[PDB]
Parts: sequence; C-alpha cells; structure tokens
Amino acid sequence: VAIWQKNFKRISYAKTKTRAEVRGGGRKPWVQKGSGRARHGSIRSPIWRGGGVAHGPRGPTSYYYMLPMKVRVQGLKVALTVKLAQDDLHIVDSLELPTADPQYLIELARYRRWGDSVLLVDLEHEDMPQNVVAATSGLKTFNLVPAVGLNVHSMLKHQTLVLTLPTVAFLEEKLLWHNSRYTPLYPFRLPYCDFP
Amino acid sequence: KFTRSRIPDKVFQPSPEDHEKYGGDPQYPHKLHIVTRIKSTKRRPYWEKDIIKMLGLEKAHTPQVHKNIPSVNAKLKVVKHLIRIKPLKLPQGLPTEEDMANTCLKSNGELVVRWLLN
Amino acid sequence: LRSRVTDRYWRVQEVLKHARHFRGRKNRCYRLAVRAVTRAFVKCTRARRLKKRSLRTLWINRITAASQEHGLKYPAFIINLIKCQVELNRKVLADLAIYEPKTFKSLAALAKRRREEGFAAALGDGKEPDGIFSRVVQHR
Amino acid sequence: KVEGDIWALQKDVEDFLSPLLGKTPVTQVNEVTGTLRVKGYFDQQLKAWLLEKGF
Amino acid sequence: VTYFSSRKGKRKTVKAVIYRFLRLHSGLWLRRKAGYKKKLWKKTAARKRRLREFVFCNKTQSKLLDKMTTSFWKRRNWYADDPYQKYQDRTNLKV
Amino acid sequence: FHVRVTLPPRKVVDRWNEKRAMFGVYDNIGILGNFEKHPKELIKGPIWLRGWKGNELQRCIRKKRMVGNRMFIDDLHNLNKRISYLYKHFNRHGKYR
Amino acid sequence: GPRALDLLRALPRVSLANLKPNPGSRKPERRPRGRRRGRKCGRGHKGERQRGTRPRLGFEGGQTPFYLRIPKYGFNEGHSFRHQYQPLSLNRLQYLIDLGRVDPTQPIDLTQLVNGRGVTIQPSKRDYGVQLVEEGADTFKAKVNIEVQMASELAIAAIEKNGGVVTTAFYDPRSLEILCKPVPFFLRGQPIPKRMLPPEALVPYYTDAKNRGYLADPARFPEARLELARKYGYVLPDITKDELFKMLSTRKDPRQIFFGLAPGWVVNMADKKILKPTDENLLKYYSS
Amino acid sequence: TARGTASRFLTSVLHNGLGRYVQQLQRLSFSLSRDAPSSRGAREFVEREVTDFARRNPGVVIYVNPRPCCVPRVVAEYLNGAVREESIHCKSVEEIAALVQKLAD
RNA sequence: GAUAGAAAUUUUUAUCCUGACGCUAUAGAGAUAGUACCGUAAGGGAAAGAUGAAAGAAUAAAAUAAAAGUAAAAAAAAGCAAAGAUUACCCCUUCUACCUUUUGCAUAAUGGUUUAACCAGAAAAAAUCUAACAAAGAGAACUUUAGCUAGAUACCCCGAAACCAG
RNA sequence: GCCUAACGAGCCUGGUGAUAGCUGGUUGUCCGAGAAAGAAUUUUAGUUCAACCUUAAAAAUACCCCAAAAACCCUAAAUUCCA
RNA sequence: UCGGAGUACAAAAAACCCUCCGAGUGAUUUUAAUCUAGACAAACCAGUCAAAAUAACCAUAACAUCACUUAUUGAUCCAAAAU
Ligand SMILES: Nc1nc2c(ncn2[C@@H]2O[C@H](COP(=O)(O)O)[C@@H](O)[C@H]2O)c(=O)[nH]1
Ligand SMILES: [Mg+2]
Ligand SMILES: [Mg+2]
Ligand SMILES: [Mg+2]
Ligand SMILES: [Mg+2]
Ligand SMILES: [Mg+2]
Ligand SMILES: [Mg+2]
Ligand SMILES: [Mg+2]
Ligand SMILES: [Mg+2]
Ligand SMILES: [Mg+2]
Ligand SMILES: [Mg+2]
Ligand SMILES: [Mg+2]
Ligand SMILES: [Mg+2]
Ligand SMILES: [Mg+2]
Ligand SMILES: [Mg+2]
Ligand SMILES: [Mg+2]
Ligand SMILES: [Mg+2]
Ligand SMILES: [Mg+2]
Ligand SMILES: [Mg+2]
Ligand SMILES: [Mg+2]
Ligand SMILES: [Mg+2]
Ligand SMILES: [Mg+2]
Ligand SMILES: [Mg+2]
Ligand SMILES: [Mg+2]
Ligand SMILES: [Mg+2]
Ligand SMILES: [Mg+2]
Ligand SMILES: [Mg+2]
Ligand SMILES: [Mg+2]
Ligand SMILES: [Mg+2]
Ligand SMILES: [Mg+2]
Ligand SMILES: [Mg+2]
Ligand SMILES: [Mg+2]
Ligand SMILES: [Mg+2]
Ligand SMILES: [Mg+2]
Ligand SMILES: [Mg+2]
Ligand SMILES: [Mg+2]
Ligand SMILES: [Mg+2]
Ligand SMILES: [Mg+2]
Ligand SMILES: [Mg+2]
Repeated sequence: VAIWQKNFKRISYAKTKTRAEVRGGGRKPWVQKGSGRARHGSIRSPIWRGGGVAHGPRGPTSYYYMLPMKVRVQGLKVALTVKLAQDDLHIVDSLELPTADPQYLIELARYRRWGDSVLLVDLEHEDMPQNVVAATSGLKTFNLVPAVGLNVHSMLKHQTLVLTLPTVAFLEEKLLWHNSRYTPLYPFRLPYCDFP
Repeated sequence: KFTRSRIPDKVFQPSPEDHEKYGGDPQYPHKLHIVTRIKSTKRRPYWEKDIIKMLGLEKAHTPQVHKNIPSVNAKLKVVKHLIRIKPLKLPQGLPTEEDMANTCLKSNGELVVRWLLN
Repeated sequence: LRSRVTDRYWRVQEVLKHARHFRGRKNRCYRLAVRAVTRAFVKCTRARRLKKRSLRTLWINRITAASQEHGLKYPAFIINLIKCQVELNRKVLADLAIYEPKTFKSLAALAKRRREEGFAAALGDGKEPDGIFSRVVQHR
Repeated sequence: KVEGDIWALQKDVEDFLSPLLGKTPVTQVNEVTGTLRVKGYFDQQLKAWLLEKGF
Repeated sequence: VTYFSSRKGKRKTVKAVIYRFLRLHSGLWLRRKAGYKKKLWKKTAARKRRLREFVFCNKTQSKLLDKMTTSFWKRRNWYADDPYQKYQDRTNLKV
Repeated sequence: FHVRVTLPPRKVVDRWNEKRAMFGVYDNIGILGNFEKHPKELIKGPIWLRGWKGNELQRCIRKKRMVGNRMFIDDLHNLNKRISYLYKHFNRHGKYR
Repeated sequence: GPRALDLLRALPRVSLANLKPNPGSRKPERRPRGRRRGRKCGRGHKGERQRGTRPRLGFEGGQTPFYLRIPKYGFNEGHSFRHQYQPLSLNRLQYLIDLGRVDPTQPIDLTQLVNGRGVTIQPSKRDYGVQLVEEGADTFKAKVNIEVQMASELAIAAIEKNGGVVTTAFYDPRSLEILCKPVPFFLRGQPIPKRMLPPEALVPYYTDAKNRGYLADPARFPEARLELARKYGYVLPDITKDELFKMLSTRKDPRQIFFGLAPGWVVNMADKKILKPTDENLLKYYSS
Repeated sequence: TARGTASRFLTSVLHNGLGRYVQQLQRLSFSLSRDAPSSRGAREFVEREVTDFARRNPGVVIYVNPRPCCVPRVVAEYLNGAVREESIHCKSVEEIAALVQKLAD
C-alpha cells in the first residue's frame, strides 16, 4: 500500500531527443568508400558527440496502477492495528483545545511522550474547531487531517496517531463494510438498495 | 565398426597352475571382491563409462567391496581392463557390532577387525 | 534520470596499483595495464602450482649432491632409507644434508648397509639368514 | 482464514489425513498469512471434517 | 501477427486460424484433414474415411494457434444446441 | 576520472515541509468517502496520461488521438515518425517473437 | 489468538525506513552487463535471431505453413450471431435460495438473479439470457415462479413437482441489457422501450406449451403439465388453491420488460417519481 | 602478487612466547553510533559481550565511543605501535566477536 | 496471404490545489548562434564560461600538483617483458598478447598509439513467483467446471549501393 | 561524353532511425547445469519443427540386462527385446 | 518427385554429380459401404493396417485381381459443376 501510494500519482517529465529528433544529421558526412575512416550515416547517431540518445527516457511516463479495493482496505486496517499494538494510537474526544498556541500542543505532546510527530484526525473538514486549526496551522510535525484524509503513508510517516470518537466510529463503519459486500455491478456512486 | 566385445568362455576357465600362481583356493571360491579402478574412463566407450559409474568406481584408487555373484561378474568382465580385483580376506571373521569403528582394510586385502587398539 | 559513474578514479586505481612496477606504458595506461595485470595473476597461479615441483626438484638435486659426496647414488639411498622404515621426506633430507653433515653421513651409512644386506640376501636366496637392519617392525 | 494455532491445525489435519493416504501428507504453513497448503485434492474431505468439527 | 495495433494498441488475430480451426475450451484445437475433398475417385474407402475424420493438434501447434489468436476466441461459449459442448471440457485426465 | 576537490554544499533537505507532510493525503478519498471520486481525479499531469498507463507506442497513440489536434507542426511530425518507428520495431523486430 | 500483535510490542516502531516485500514476490530484473550476461547478451551468433529480423509466427522458412495448408471449414462461421444462454443449475438455484440471495416468495426474474449474483449476462457477447439445466434436479426442494429464456424438460418437470411455475420468454439485446442493468438505464434518461418479438427461428419454441412459452396458448398449459407429471410419475400439485397463487400466476406482458412498469414510462429516481406519456400517438406506439 | 607487494621473514615480537607469552593487543577502540541502522551489530556487541571479552583479556584497554558516525569502526593498537583499522559496518554479533577475537589473537 | 478493421449501442461533474524520483557546458535547444565558417545556389553548420564580499584588493591570496605526454633521472648479453622468487634490479626456471571470426589463430586473418568524456536489450498474450478475495473475482462494460484482481519477471547499436517528391 | 573537382546519370532537403538472412560492436562479481546437426524450405550465409539441453512440478520405474525369441541360397564384428 | 536391389552381410534409420532397374499407368469384373477398439510410421503435413457392430448377396468370402505390385502421384486458396 505504501509503494502504491508513492507511485500511482507519479508522472516522470523526462524526455530526451532520439537521433530522429536532433536538428541536423540529414546527409552522409563522407562517402562510404575510399576515405579511409569509419562509415557513418547521420551525424546525429548516438555514437557521435551531439547525437541523439539511444534509448533514454521517452516523454512523460505514467506509473499509474490501482491496487484492489479490498487490498487497500486491508492495508488501512493493518496500519491502524499496528499503530494500536505499538502504543502509538491515542483516542481523544471532540479534539478541543483551551488555547490556539502551538507551543501548548508542543508541551502537551512532550509531557505525554506521544513522540516527535503527531497526526490528528477529525471527522469532517468544516467541523474542526478553530482552536486546534490555528494551533496546527503553525506546526510542521503536528499535522491535522480530516477523516477522509487518513492513509497508510501518513500513518507510517507520523509516529503518533490521534483519533476522535466520531472519527473512530466513522473509520469502523467504513472499513467493516467491505468484509460482507458484493462485487460492484456498477460503481458504488450509483444508487443501491442499501448503499448511498 | 567399433562395438562392444563378447569375451569367449574359454578365457574364464582357470588352469590348475593358476590357483597356485594367484594364491586362490582350488576348491572354494572367495566370497567378496575388492575392486579398485586404476585407469580413467576417458577415451573409453560410453557403455564402459556407465558400467564404471554404476559399480561405484567413479573415484580412482578407492577400493569398493562387491559380491562374487555372476550378475556383477558380468559388469566386472565388461570393464575388467580398468580395474584391479582382489579377494576380500577375513583373518578375524566378519566385524561385529562392537568392532565396527575399529576396523581397517590393508593394502594386501585382509580387513582387520581390531586396528590400533588402545 | 541521468546516471554517471563518479568512482571511476578508484575503479582505475584498483587495477593500476598492481601494475606500478611494470615496464613501458603498461604501468600508466589503463588499457595496457588490465591485460598485463590479468596475465600477471594467471602466471601467479601457475607458478604457485609449479613452486612445489621446483622446490622438490631442488631438494632432490641437493640430496643427489650429498649422496654422491658420500659415495652413494640417489635412487639407492632413497630406496634403502625407505626399506629401513625411515620416512623422512626430501625437504628434511636436504635440510640434514646442508646443516647436519654427520647425521646425513650416518643416514648414508645406514642406507649402504641396507643395500649390502639386500644384495647378500639376493645372492644367498636363503630364508634363514636375515639381516640385522633388514627386519621389519610392525605397528605397535 | 485460519486464526490461532495454525501449527495445531496442521497437526490435526495431518493426523486426520494419515490413515487415508497411508503416510503423513505434505503440508506447508503460512503463519504470516494464516494458510495451510496440503499436497493433493482433499477439498471435500476437509470441508466435511470442518463441518463435523463445527466451523 | 500484429502484437501492437496502430489504432487501439491492442493485439490482433489472424483470421485464417479461426476460419480453418476450432478451439475447445479445454485448450485442444480441432481441424479437418488436408485433402479431404481432392480426387476422391482416386482414393480407397478407408483413406476417404480417414480424411473425413476430424483430428486434433499437438502441443506445439496448439501453442502457435493460441499465440496467433486473441483472448476472445479462448472464452467459454454456451451456444444453443452446440455440437461440441460435450467436448468443451476434459474429464479423467490423470497428469 | 578527475573528481572534485571541494566539499559540495550539503543540501539541508527537510522531511516536514508542506508537500512531504501532506503527500498523498487523500489517496483513500473514495474508500473513506462514500464513493464519488476515484483516486484518478487526484492525478495532475498531461491530459492524455491522467489515470492511464501504457508502453511507448500506446502512449504516443493516445497522445496523437487526444491532443494531436493542438500540437505544433514539427511536434506532430515527430510524433507521427515515432509512431511509425515504434510500430515497425514492435511488430517486426525482437527475439521471442 | 494473534500473538504477532504481542510480538510487535518488543519490536521497534513500524515506519517507512523498515519495509520489506514478501520474498519471491518481485523477481529481480537482469541486464546485459557483466561477463556472463554480456557478449551477445543472450541473442546468439549471426543470423536473423541476433539482429532481430525473424519472420512472423506462422512462417516455417518458406514451407507452406501449417495454419495455411489446412482446408477452411465452418467452425466459427456465424459465431457472432449464434444465440448464447448462460446455464443455471437447479442446484445453484437451490443454493441461492438457501443462502437468501433470491427470495422464493417473489417472482424470480433475470434482474433478481443478476442482483443476487447467481448469473452473469454479457449481452454484447451475444448472450440471450439464462437457460435452466437439470444438473441438480434430484435435490431441488423449492417452490418458485422462475422466469427464464430456455428451460430443459427435466428442469421443468422438477420445478412443477415442487409446485412452481416455469415460463420461457424472449428478450431482444436492448431489453436484455435493460433488464440486466436497470439502474444504469434509469439514469440514462430514456423511456422504457417495447420488447421485440422473437424471430421466426424462435417463434415455434416460444409459442408451444411444451416449452412453457410466454406466447403459447394458456389453454394448453394444463395438458402439458399433466403429460409431464404422467411421464415422470409424480402427482401434479394443486397450484390453484395455494396461498401464493397470485405470486405464482403473476405474468409479464409480451411487450413488457419489468414488473408493473410499462413501455414509455420515465423513472425519475432523483425525485422518486414516474412520468407517463399521454399523447395518443405516443400511447399507440408504446402499446402497439 | 609476491613480486608486486612487499615481504618479510617469519618473526616474533620481542621473542614472544620464549620466556613467557605476552598478548600483543594493547588497546581496542570501538567507534559506533547510537541510532544509525548500520551500527546495530556493534551496539548489540557492546550490550552483550564486550564485558566478557574485557574480562577474558585483562591486558587490553577497551574504549567505546558512541558518536554520530555513519560507518562503525574498530581500531586495534598493538605493542609495536601498529594500528589496524577495521570496519564493522553491517555485521552480525557473531561476526563482530570473530573479528575481535582475530584481532586479539 | 502479409495484414487492414468499423458501426449500431454505452461511460465521461464546475475552478485553485503545477510543478518535476528532467540535464548542468561532449548533458540540456544547433545555439554565447542559425552567428563565424563551408557551398554559385537550394543548403549544411560549430567550438568556445569558470578567482574573489571587494580587482576603485595584479610589490594579488588560498586550495589538486592526481590522466595520457615530458623533466627531475638515456641504456649494459636473453627475448609477449610477467610470475616463482631471491641477501640482491637483471642474470636462473616457466608461459605461443587481447577481442572478433572459425573445425582450428602466437599466427604473417580483423580491430586498436594513449588518456578523458559519451556510445549499444525496449514490449507482459500464454506462463512462473508473491499477495487479496474466493464459486466467485474486478472501483462499469469482462473472465469464470478454482477461478478472477494486482504487482515482479521479455525481447540492442552502427553501416550501404539504392527508390520516390519538391 | 559534359551538365560547379565523385554523372550508366547532378546536388540539397524530406520520406528516413529506408532496408539489410551481410560485417563490426554489445559495458559489474561469483555460483549451477550445459548443447556439433534428422526433415522441409528460390533452401543449404537463413528460419520452423524433431531429437538433445536449461528452469520449475508431478509421478514410477529407468539404464546394465542370463535364458528363450527375430527368413527364406552363403555369410563377420555384432544388434533388437528381456528377468 | 515416387518405388525395388546393392552401398547399408543379422531390429529400425542412414549420404554421395555412387552402381543398376523402373513410374507419372493399362487390361478384366468380384464396382470393392457405414461406424469404430487398438496399433505402424512419422518434425509437421501427409501415408498405412484393423477386431467387434450394422443393410444386400453364399444363408461358409467380399482384402477387387494381374503386369517383380512396391511406385503409377500434388497442399491450401481460387475457379467451375448441381450440392
Ligand atoms: N553447434 C555447436 N557449436 C559448439 C558446440 N560447442 C562449442 N561450439 C562452438 O565452438 C566454439 C568454441 O569452441 P570450444 O571453446 O567449444 O572449443 C564457439 O563458436 C561455440 O559456439 C556445440 O556443442 N554445438
Ligand atoms: Mg533527420
Ligand atoms: Mg536523404
Ligand atoms: Mg542510413
Ligand atoms: Mg552542438
Ligand atoms: Mg543532444
Ligand atoms: Mg594442490
Ligand atoms: Mg533474461
Ligand atoms: Mg530489462
Ligand atoms: Mg554471455
Ligand atoms: Mg568482449
Ligand atoms: Mg550462422
Ligand atoms: Mg558479432
Ligand atoms: Mg517454394
Ligand atoms: Mg458469460
Ligand atoms: Mg504468399
Ligand atoms: Mg552544447
Ligand atoms: Mg602524468
Ligand atoms: Mg630473462
Ligand atoms: Mg597453437
Ligand atoms: Mg561459431
Ligand atoms: Mg577457414
Ligand atoms: Mg600463417
Ligand atoms: Mg590465420
Ligand atoms: Mg575476413
Ligand atoms: Mg593480428
Ligand atoms: Mg576485432
Ligand atoms: Mg591496424
Ligand atoms: Mg499476463
Ligand atoms: Mg520499387
Ligand atoms: Mg558534381
Ligand atoms: Mg540497420
Ligand atoms: Mg542466407
Ligand atoms: Mg560449472
Ligand atoms: Mg527449437
Ligand atoms: Mg539374450
Ligand atoms: Mg528391463
Ligand atoms: Mg513408434
Ligand atoms: Mg468384422
């Protein structure tokens, strides 16, 4: 899952001109015979100095692949499970703070021995309290994301994960749905009998 | 064409003087062969190579004990020009279960039962 | 992503260090050094194999020299020393010849005595006369 | 979908299948995955065995 | 065979193989004996019957035809009153 | 094989900038979001390469089909020549056949 | 149970710095570099193989190819027009009913089977629906109002033994796609079309009471059922005086695709409403 | 190559082993890191069996330096003043023990 | 035959979130430039930069003194130039340069004075391995009588005489 | 013959990275096993099969093989099949 | 291109611009079918045998025969007949 997250979004914008795209090299530099030197065609061959690249990178390359949905869900579940098992997962309530000082969060984390890096997950983007929003807007190692922004890469990147109770319930409901579900006849965005 | 060779039966009919010449009992044939490959199997036909391989004589100058039955005597006849065959002699009898780890095979062919005791 | 070799200096030096003592351009030019170093290593292995043979030949020559100095030939000296159950190899024999002249003369005298006993036994063809130094001692 | 002592499950499976084959069946245990892999088709027999055992 | 088409970029199939061959879903390929309509007045009844009989293909020819054809011709077909539906599957093959 | 004689300026790269901290944050937008959006829509790049992957010939074919009507003259000529060369090489050259 | 979780307590933190794929999952690629993999790089000596100018697959070096010396015979001739019917075993139907995928209390349709995932229909691949086979007729113990396109004689006998109803109907490809995926059709925004009649090759099949055709004379159904029961030695159940007789006798009009719905209606699922045409010409076209 | 390199005759330091045997290893300095993954073997060696080696060999002074280093090293200084510097980069505890015992011998 | 190849019919939700697992002066545009120079013309077409905060700090200051080529420092019987060695450089003993092509090359068959920088294996149909779920698999269209989904494993460079159009 | 120093038909540009069964080249270490040719072919300067060989997987018999057995005018070394 | 004999002496195979015979069909009536085990040979394509069971003739054969009988022959595609 971590490699998939790192790679599917990658588009390499590397391109080198082949011997057919270099400017000149349209004629034989010398006759084939009698000159006493090596035989050559275009002066833009990969052998030559200013010649084109033999293979090189060819245009923008998209390294896009999509892992199976159940595999991705299992990866999320395993990330949460290891976070809980290694005592790096903490459940809070309502994610409220007394003050909007990032130093307050720094002192709280170093007092509770949470770790150098903390990722706070809230239920909804627009419902995050302004105090914690302003506190985490000025911090680098303290990163605040909504529930839909939870992923294995950030879970592994941050030493400590902080979840609210509504976030835990949301994750539980969203992740336990795939264990007893049919295959999609059509994409699940379309109406279903028991699914939005 | 070069093919296998059939050895005539009169080759393997010992003379009365041969028993005394080679130190064999004119009445009772010996029980076990000690076979040691001397020559190489290179520049020899593939059937001879295979017979040497199946006789356990892949390594040279390492004696191997075999039976004195015609079934193996046929193969020994086939590759008799690459091996040295001696009779296995037992002055002290077969090695017992308490003497398995203290035995040795002399170059002259007697398998001693107690070898360098104490 | 363009990748280029940056440790080519050390790659070249690892080969050029084995050719510093050569003659000509083989100690400087890498193209002429790689071929010369490979030949040097192959000759090193072959001469490692041949060193034992060369040293054995040298020891045999020294033993021949000492034995002929004692009025005895090398094959006779060796076979009679073996018959006396004296299992000293050529290296030790040459060491004794160079540094232990009295011991080597004693060994040569023993070998000559064993040769004389063998000749006497062969001439007599008698089982009951046995040489004093012709007796064989079994493992005890 | 094996949770628990997969080694105990392998022991039970080999004990159950030994009389049927006359020899200990060849098995491979994937503990990180939780999978038992027996050499041969014993699917129906193992299904019946698990039904009788209560799974 | 066109491994990469110029329009879709897909893999193409040669139509001669499908015009003169039939593939069972088990992997076997069925074909007609060559020369079964040529000079029948010149051939014995046994030879004519042998020519009329359908025959299979060996592993090399089967793999060749699989390479020439695409995945649309290796699918499972449930035709109405298919003559070869009973032969589509293989039974009692101990390998 | 001459190598530089001075220490290069050590790049002070930080692992906690905005991009590295929010890398791929919505990779599970669908799974955790009551499906409306595929992770395809988060890919930023050329129009003919958003949520798609293929070898060089397929990429060239797709580029010509999608944005070939807006390419420059020499760019379109080079794309056509590359398509022809790739077609010939892939359908007529190789070892495994 | 999961002792790995307790083992993870002693282990250090799981981060991106210590991640390993499964052994053997990724076979390492090998490049033509070095003493072993260089020097013609696995291509061979001169010829066409090392220069990559080999002929095509079917070529045999100038000999007449094997795939060309065989005479052409019709094997796949007209394959794209043969009717295809996905088989549905009575054993599979009983399995679905027992597991609750399909409810016998309601008339079983192709849409219901697709929703229960018992069958998969690909109309673009010339599938014309689902046929019934008798592979599990011995242990079939369900009373359903099945609705298929083709039905085996023994499967019909097995269903009538328990006291169900077997009806074989025809669906043109468009209506078949609509039946298989009704929600995409309802989001398409088009009125429900009429159901095309079967062609002349399939009219005799669907107008005979022996096959329980949907266009067959209903007066000949009891005679066929009695003949079937006498042939297979079972008493014909008193279907008329059953509690679920309405559900067993519910039927689709031969120009009707869904149950209850009619051609020409527009299903606005966003507002949960149905729009019905009222023009005389439109109504005549849709009911004709 | 013998002709390319140097040479020496077999000899002992200060007639070692004649009257008494004196261990020639004088000091052993380990330089490792407390957090680098390449120093894990050295860290385990120091945790487990550096004390046992020190008790077994009382004639050698053992220094341990945890410093921010990328490659862990061991420096063996002998009675001759000879210095032998070895790299213990990414080696098992058994390999570290074998190398240290070889240096001591 | 090589190969070519649709359509009917379906899917596609607005904007910012855009920069770089692209190059760093034989690389990246040919480019310091379509300029010098070469052709009557169409046309072809380059190489060349490196101190420092200050050179309004050149009786100027510090880092490498590391390629081939020379000098410091010409050579002393004998031999693919080296190895075994040795108190000792040679003297002693032993080894028919390297790639390529061939049945076979020290071959007097080809290639190279040397150094530095560039210069040549690329594709996932069937298969193998790993993993997810499993009579079902797949985030839409398909395959399914243990199968479906995903990932990793694979297929070079230079060279004609020629042909066509302007 | 001559048509801007090469004319059995000029030169430049484009097709063009033309095409070569033909020649040359093809860049790290170590380890395991390892091949000299029967048939087609405008084919013998090449390919496609077979026989050998490599990498995995299922099995059970595999070589050596005494009798006995394999043609009729004469016929050697020896073959085939077998416990 | 196909067959026989020697090379190639005794299971099979085995080459030469090696030595000799031949074939590219005739005559006659017994006008010689269907389906299917198991086999020979064979790179492939092709070539060969064949038990049992079926309808008509003795109610006891049908392998067409002879000319050294072995060779007397040509693939797809495509063209024509009446399928
Ligand atoms: N066809 C074939 N060529 C071989 C075989 N063994 C060696 N060669 C060739 O013989 C040459 C090398 O000779 P070698 O080193 O074997 O004496 C190379 O051209 C190699 O391809 C073989 O068994 N079959
Ligand atoms: Mg060009
Ligand atoms: Mg041109
Ligand atoms: Mg050219
Ligand atoms: Mg330039
Ligand atoms: Mg360039
Ligand atoms: Mg040795
Ligand atoms: Mg490879
Ligand atoms: Mg590769
Ligand atoms: Mg190689
Ligand atoms: Mg090479
Ligand atoms: Mg060749
Ligand atoms: Mg070559
Ligand atoms: Mg031809
Ligand atoms: Mg289907
Ligand atoms: Mg043709
Ligand atoms: Mg430039
Ligand atoms: Mg210099
Ligand atoms: Mg000399
Ligand atoms: Mg030679
Ligand atoms: Mg060769
Ligand atoms: Mg020659
Ligand atoms: Mg010569
Ligand atoms: Mg030559
Ligand atoms: Mg030549
Ligand atoms: Mg030469
Ligand atoms: Mg060369
Ligand atoms: Mg030259
Ligand atoms: Mg595949
Ligand atoms: Mg032409
Ligand atoms: Mg001119
Ligand atoms: Mg070319
Ligand atoms: Mg050729
Ligand atoms: Mg080997
Ligand atoms: Mg082959
Ligand atoms: Mg016999
Ligand atoms: Mg046998
Ligand atoms: Mg056979
Ligand atoms: Mg019969």
